[PDB]
Amino acid sequence: FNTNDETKRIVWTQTAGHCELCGTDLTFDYRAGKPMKWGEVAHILPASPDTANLMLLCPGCHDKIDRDADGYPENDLSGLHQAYLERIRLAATTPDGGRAIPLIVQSQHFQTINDIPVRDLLTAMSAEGLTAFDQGIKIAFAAPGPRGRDTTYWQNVKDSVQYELEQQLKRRGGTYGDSPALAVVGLADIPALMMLGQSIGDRSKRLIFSFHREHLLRWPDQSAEPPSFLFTPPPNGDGPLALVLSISAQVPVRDVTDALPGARIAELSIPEPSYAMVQNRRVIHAFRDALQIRLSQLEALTPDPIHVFAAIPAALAIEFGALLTTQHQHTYLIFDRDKENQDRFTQTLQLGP
Amino acid sequence: NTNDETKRIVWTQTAGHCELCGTDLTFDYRAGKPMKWGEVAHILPASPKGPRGRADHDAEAHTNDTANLMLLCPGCHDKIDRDADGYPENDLSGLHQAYLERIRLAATTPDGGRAIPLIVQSQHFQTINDIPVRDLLTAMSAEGLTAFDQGIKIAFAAPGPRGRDTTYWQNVKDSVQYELEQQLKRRGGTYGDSPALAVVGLADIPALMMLGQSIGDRSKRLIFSFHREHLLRWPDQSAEPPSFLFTPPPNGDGPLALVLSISAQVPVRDVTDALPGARIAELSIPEPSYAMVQNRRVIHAFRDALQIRLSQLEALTPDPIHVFAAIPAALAIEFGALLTTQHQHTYLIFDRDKENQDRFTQTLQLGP
Amino acid sequence: RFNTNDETKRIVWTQTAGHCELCGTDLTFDYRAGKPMKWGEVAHILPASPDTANLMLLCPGCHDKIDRDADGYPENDLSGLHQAYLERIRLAATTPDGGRAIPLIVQSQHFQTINDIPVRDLLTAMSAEGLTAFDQGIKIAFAAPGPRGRDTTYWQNVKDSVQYELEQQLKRRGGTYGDSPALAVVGLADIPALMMLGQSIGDRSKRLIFSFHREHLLRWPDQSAEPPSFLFTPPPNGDGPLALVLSISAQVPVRDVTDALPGARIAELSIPEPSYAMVQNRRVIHAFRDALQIRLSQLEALTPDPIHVFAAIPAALAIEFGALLTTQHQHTYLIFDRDKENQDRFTQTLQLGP
Amino acid sequence: FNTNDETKRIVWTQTAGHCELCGTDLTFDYRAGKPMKWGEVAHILPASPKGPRGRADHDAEAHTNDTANLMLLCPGCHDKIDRDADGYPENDLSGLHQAYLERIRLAATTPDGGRAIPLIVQSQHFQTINDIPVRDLLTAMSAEGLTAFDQGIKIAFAAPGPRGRDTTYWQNVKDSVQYELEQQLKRRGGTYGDSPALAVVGLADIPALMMLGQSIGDRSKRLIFSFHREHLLRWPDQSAEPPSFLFTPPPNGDGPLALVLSISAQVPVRDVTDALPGARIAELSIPEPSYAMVQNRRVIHAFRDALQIRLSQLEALTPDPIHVFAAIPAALAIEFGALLTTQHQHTYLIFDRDKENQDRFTQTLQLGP
Ligand SMILES: Nc1ncnc2c1ncn2[C@@H]1O[C@@H]2COP(=O)(O)O[C@@H]3[C@H](O)[C@@H](COP(=O)(O)O[C@H]2[C@H]1O)O[C@H]3n1cnc2c(N)ncnc21
Ligand SMILES: Nc1ncnc2c1ncn2[C@@H]1O[C@@H]2COP(=O)(O)O[C@@H]3[C@H](O)[C@@H](COP(=O)(O)O[C@H]2[C@H]1O)O[C@H]3n1cnc2c(N)ncnc21
Ligand SMILES: Nc1ncnc2c1ncn2[C@@H]1O[C@@H]2COP(=O)(O)O[C@@H]3[C@H](O)[C@@H](COP(=O)(O)O[C@H]2[C@H]1O)O[C@H]3n1cnc2c(N)ncnc21
Ligand SMILES: Nc1ncnc2c1ncn2[C@@H]1O[C@@H]2COP(=O)(O)O[C@@H]3[C@H](O)[C@@H](COP(=O)(O)O[C@H]2[C@H]1O)O[C@H]3n1cnc2c(N)ncnc21
Ligand SMILES: [Mg+2]
Ligand SMILES: [Mg+2]
Ligand SMILES: [Mg+2]
Ligand SMILES: [Mg+2]
Ligand SMILES: [Zn+2]
Ligand SMILES: [Zn+2]
Ligand SMILES: [Zn+2]
Ligand SMILES: [Zn+2]
Repeated sequence: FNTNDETKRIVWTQTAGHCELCGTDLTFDYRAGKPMKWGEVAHILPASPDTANLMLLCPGCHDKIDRDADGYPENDLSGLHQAYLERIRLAATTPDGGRAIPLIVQSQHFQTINDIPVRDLLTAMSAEGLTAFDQGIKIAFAAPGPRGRDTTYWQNVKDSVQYELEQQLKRRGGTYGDSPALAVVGLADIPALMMLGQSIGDRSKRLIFSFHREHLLRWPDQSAEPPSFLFTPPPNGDGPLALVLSISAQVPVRDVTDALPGARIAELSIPEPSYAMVQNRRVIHAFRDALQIRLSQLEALTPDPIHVFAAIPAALAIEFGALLTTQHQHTYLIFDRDKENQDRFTQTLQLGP
Repeated sequence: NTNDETKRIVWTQTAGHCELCGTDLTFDYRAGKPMKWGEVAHILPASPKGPRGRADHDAEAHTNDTANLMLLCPGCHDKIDRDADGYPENDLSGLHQAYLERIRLAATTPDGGRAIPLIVQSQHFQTINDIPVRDLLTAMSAEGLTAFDQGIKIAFAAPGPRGRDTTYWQNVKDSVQYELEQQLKRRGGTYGDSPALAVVGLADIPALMMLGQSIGDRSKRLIFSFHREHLLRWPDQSAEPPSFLFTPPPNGDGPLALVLSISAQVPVRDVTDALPGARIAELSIPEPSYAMVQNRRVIHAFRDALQIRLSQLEALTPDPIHVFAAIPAALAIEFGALLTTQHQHTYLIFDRDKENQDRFTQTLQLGP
Repeated sequence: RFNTNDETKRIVWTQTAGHCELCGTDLTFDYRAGKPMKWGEVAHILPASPDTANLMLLCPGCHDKIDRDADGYPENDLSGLHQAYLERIRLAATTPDGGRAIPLIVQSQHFQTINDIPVRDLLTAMSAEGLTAFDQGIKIAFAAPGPRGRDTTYWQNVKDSVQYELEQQLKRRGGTYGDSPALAVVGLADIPALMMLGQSIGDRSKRLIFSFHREHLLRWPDQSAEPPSFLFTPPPNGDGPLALVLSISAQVPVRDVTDALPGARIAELSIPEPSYAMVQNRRVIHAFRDALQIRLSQLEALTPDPIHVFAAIPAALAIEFGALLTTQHQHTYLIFDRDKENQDRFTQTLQLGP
Repeated sequence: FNTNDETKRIVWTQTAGHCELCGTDLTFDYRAGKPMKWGEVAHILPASPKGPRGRADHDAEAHTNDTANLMLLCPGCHDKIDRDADGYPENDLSGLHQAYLERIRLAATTPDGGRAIPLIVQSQHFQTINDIPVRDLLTAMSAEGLTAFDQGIKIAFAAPGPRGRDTTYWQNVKDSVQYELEQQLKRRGGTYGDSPALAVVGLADIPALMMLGQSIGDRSKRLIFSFHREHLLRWPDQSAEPPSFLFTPPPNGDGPLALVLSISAQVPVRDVTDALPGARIAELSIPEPSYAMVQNRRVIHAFRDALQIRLSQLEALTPDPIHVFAAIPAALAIEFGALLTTQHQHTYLIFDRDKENQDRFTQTLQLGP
């Protein structure tokens, strides 16, 4: 059946220029430098024996359809037609699935030495299709009190973070009323970054970003493969179980045994420990995958706490904390270098029952 | 000056939506008139004085080069041209190419019928837990599945001040056995008399097992999976499923326990601590991992491994089977779906009790 | 005096809408008087504390009273009133996004055939009121009754079908605060079916009824019009079945009521001049509900027995009638409608309540 | 026939730099983070009689700098109104234009009445959607000079399960009010301070609104708001005088004491004695019970004053609990509850309509000291 040139344009657009029965790109001639004969390379016909009910078919598939004198089909195709348009519509609207909340969490120290502006995260976000729609959240961990970073302090940190987060996640939108994605970067001490991960978890639409010394908030290399994560099991024994992460750098054994005498060391590392190893986000996912496989191995060995000494990039420390948010909880005692005690590893954070 | 033919192509290959915000540029939904209110924007400008303009660029080349032309809404167009540094050529080119490819994939995906989208999530975690609706619909579409609406999304009430107490599990049961059945009954007709069910869950393990039991009679059940790295996308369609190793239970008269060590190794100490004298049968994989649900074949291999073992274990004793599971959420659903009718023993589901220092304690009873 | 970048002047002037943050005076008076603006003379930018989001816009009078330092920075801290001032402007400027809405047209098979309502007609009327759809409008028709007629199962399926569609109202949240969108609904069907539409949507959400008007289509005939008095005659004391007659679009002949409900004790709500055209604006619908609910409370106090409804009311009022009867409290209402295959005699077609 | 730069700068100032038709912020690009003026000054009536909304009798020369003829629009809204002149007629646009400008002025001229925590509490026990928009509460607050550091707390009760409003249901209600709400107010603690004000609107089970008010009644500077079928969160009529609150006292005797509240509607006394045999009935009513009677906050305060007096009177008349049978608007249920925090410590048993028992009154929550 015949159509005007205006209807042709509408049907061609709503189908993205593919045959609805076979999927062939009917703009091929244009791609091969030739002139586009819209009327020749495609036929339009009703889906059932309004531009919404008109299909775009290639000549081949069209000739296979039984039609009556007026060009209408004999068999109903509205099912496959509406389903086709729905698939195109879902792909065409995909950018509105990038609504996102910018979150920059820094210690008061790095907020001074190395402040991360919102513009820098928004540019990295924008490049990945994540679209902020309001002011980015920028917050700094509470300056500790007289009792130090004890339980009440860390519980307040978590309440604070989860409060600001939950208020922004109310900003539902897009095609389906989904909460926005969380785009989070962290630049603080390793225990605080772990509590940031305790706060956000890993069971929502959330994308970690990484502050890189060279490339800043842009990913150094999207193509890089993640390094292999090498595991050294602990020696048999009775001493305290110590998990050593040598990722940014090699942790000296002496520093661990000094802080934790008798420690039996289990170690996760990479071939060349380096500060620049977070080449892309897959590296962070690969780290968590390897870590969790080994944490399960270690937890099957002992019901006793695991003492963590970590030289890890900031992004990895967040994912670590986020990993340990299942219902199941094993006790993890996190150690960090006390800059006021000759950089001695001292216990700073407890996670678990 | 882009010619008329190329502008049409741009409108065609983008399906008439803005490539940066996804809004529909073929229609004004406020007042209801079909209208083309989008703009064919140049990434590299015609003249070198424009935004992203550079000296080494033959402008006569890319004036009709669709790789350099984006369909944008007027607002997104104005924004990129007023902040060239914020929207560099390379970022716009990637976004431009990623957008066009998503439309190609959808146009070339063969039709696979209709299905009701069903998301089931809990609030028993100490963090947000929220499965995006778009990501389920997108996973469905990648397999040719569509729906007449965005589907059903059930969020369990959160634990009250007493943790996961009797009230809580009563709310869970009502959510799965009443609320869900109501939501599906309201779709009856629109989808027909026996519609396919595209289900994904991230909730308490015993709740997901109950969910699988209640939907296990339904044919055309397509389980999807939330994955920490890939969200609802299958991590690797070509991945080979892991082998499932079964340790049969020792002989005796103690209580029979089925331990599933898939996401992690369940410490045997925790099982006997909760069920002294337990005769432990175990299903496990060589490298227990949260990441293991690489594709639906993995899920199907899990149920095939376990269909048989449930029959063997049930043919040993008449008493209840105590379940201790560290398993991914999709396999918790699949496990419950085996209890629907294939296996009508009584199964007592233990779970980690945060009120008891992570000890295993009994929760739901799944009987016939 | 704080030195202004000339461009920071336009940022601050814009974010405050050109009023003094202390006295509320509109500082664009000279432009209103046909003269050129002196943006640096009619107002003094001043940081709120002793980025451009921390700069207030005072007038000269208020600026002096704010004892400044040499360069301008104030003495007392006005950071709270400033941020509260900006919050109030942002609330008002973003108010158009409070109009996000779902269009819903609901018709019977018959009226969809003789008097179809296209989405375009509802959308234009919504737009005039600041209600803006963001997706295709819902347009549905009540299913045709099966062999059992319109029995309880039929009507529950009507309700399920409507409330399934309304899941868009619940879920497609958006805007500045994540609110569910408004529902904009118009119905044109038999009165029993329209009452079930009202039963489905309720009256406890942001929801705006529209009315199809013979002359004015979906546009309101007269926004100024005063709602009519809803006149009420109580029923005669007695034991007969209590009948509520609504003579709004037309006078309902009492003989048709008693013919169908022998011994009917008639209570009547009407207007002085029953008219098809009486729905002149939305306030008329609200006024009808208010008067209706006052009288239903009176009638339910008179008797525990069911109330038999014989309504001659515009379609929009029938929706609101059904929406009113969605509290936890339920009294039994038996809705009667004229059956064409029985000489247009009133016949019981719907039961609401326990 | 071009608009000059001064007029455009006024248009930008008038509107606070937002699109008058969709409310998007036109002074900033939140995606990439750069301040930028990405808005347009759109003419309602065009200079040429052939343009969109063009009229032959329009003096184009005398309106190109008429700000009543100019709207600040985002680029998309401007494109749409010029391609569908029939869908966006001048009357419609002028009306929306003036409405937009007025709300700006009101905000700019409203005095600072301080800060308050927005609190919305709604149930799901109705057979319809039940949803109080956050924007409407925030706009009610702003109209009285109240702002908030964020959009506040919104609590939605779990819906009833297959057995109706049973023991599990009322336990969930108790957890929502006494635990979930309390946890969120604490967590908010810090942004607001020690003793912040609560701007509260409720639309939930009568017994749950009463529990709510009792729970929050300690807190000073509570600002009650009301959801209204016609006016939503707007007050129907600030000038309306409160109605008379008629009270009839109970008869003497040893039977259980019942307080019937006929405000929203007349509570039939036959239903009270059906549920509570031998009831001695006291009734507080208004001359014309109506769902719409909450015309302004003074109506709410007059109900509170009247009821305070009668609770004192009734509490000196029975040793057993006072049984409440209430057909009252949601805001008055909250204020009733707030009288039970400390001023009235007798035990109150709240009855409510039971849709599983054919609309009979049934006992629900017990409220006490
Ligand atoms: N033997 C050993 N040798 C070297 N380091 C060792 C160690 N034993 C322990 N460590 C500690 O392991 C962490 C590795 O350093 P990193 O940079 O890879 O990751 C850090 C970390 O995640 C967090 C807190 O920093 P810090 O407290 O210095 O902890 C350091 C370091 O002291 O912030 C990250 N971070 C700091 N500054 C950054 C910057 N400029 N850019 C990007 N990320 C930056
Ligand atoms: N000794 C032991 N060691 C480790 N775990 C042990 C254990 N003994 C029991 N367990 C339990 O095994 C489950 C493993 O986690 P999982 O992710 O593989 O599977 C979960 C599960 O299917 C369901 C409920 O979660 P939870 O109650 O935390 O159960 C946990 C844990 O408590 O949701 C899944 N789920 C959680 N978070 C998810 C996320 N972010 N993305 C995708 N799915 C996610
Ligand atoms: N002379 C008379 N004496 C006594 N009772 C008379 C009567 N004449 C009509 N009645 C009865 O009074 C009900 C109200 O009539 P109405 O038109 O004011 O409202 C109707 C109603 O709400 C619903 C179903 O229509 P119907 O079944 O005819 O109901 C009539 C009829 O039972 O649709 C509305 N509706 C119909 N057509 C419409 C249109 N074209 N435009 C807008 N709304 C239209
Ligand atoms: N004989 C009798 N006759 C009439 N009612 C009777 C009765 N015996 C008891 N009652 C009860 O008196 C309350 C009157 O209704 P109301 O609106 O005046 O007050 C309600 C109430 O405060 C709370 C819970 O509602 P509900 O449980 O339905 O209680 C109803 C009703 O069952 O929410 C308010 N509320 C409901 N819907 C609302 C809306 N749409 N807009 C604004 N507020 C709304
Ligand atoms: Mg351009
Ligand atoms: Mg334009
Ligand atoms: Mg432009
Ligand atoms: Mg214009
Ligand atoms: Zn084909
Ligand atoms: Zn756009
Ligand atoms: Zn002033
Ligand atoms: Zn706009």
